[PDB]
Amino acid sequence: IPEWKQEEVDAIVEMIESRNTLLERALDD
Amino acid sequence: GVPPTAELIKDEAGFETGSGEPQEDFVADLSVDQVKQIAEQKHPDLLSYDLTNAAKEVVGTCTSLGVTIE
RNA sequence: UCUCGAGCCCUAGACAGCCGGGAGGUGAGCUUAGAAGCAGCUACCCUCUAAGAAAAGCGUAACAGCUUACCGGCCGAGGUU
Repeated sequence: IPEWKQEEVDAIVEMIESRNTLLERALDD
Repeated sequence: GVPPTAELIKDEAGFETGSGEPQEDFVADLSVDQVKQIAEQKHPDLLSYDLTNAAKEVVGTCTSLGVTIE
């Protein structure tokens, strides 16, 4: 459960509002 | 196109050489506005979008030569 | 080759391999006829960014060139000390 991975999932979700695995994770959110 | 940074500095500095050991031996100086001008002349050479960051790159070669800022 | 223990990494995709990326300011300054990642000395800073050293190793008279770090993909199960 690396922290940098969690910070990325957030950063992605942040741009979605305004790694492929991390993109999908964010989309699901 | 536009000449390199190392040179553009030595012009508005008045000095020709840098320093044998940077940040320990302050040779030249630079005001903020003077750096704003240099930030304009290298827009094509630099990757930064804002003039804010454009400055930071130029400001990133100075102190490593003994170029204090005020 | 067999057996037992400890730590760490892993389906938020690990270890390896293959593909792609390895960018700019800038060939950093100094020194030097020249030195541009890589003779030496000092520093080792910021941009774009998913990465990318003021360069870990070969290579050049010096560039080039070949890759290392670092990032991304393919793959898919354990891997590593």
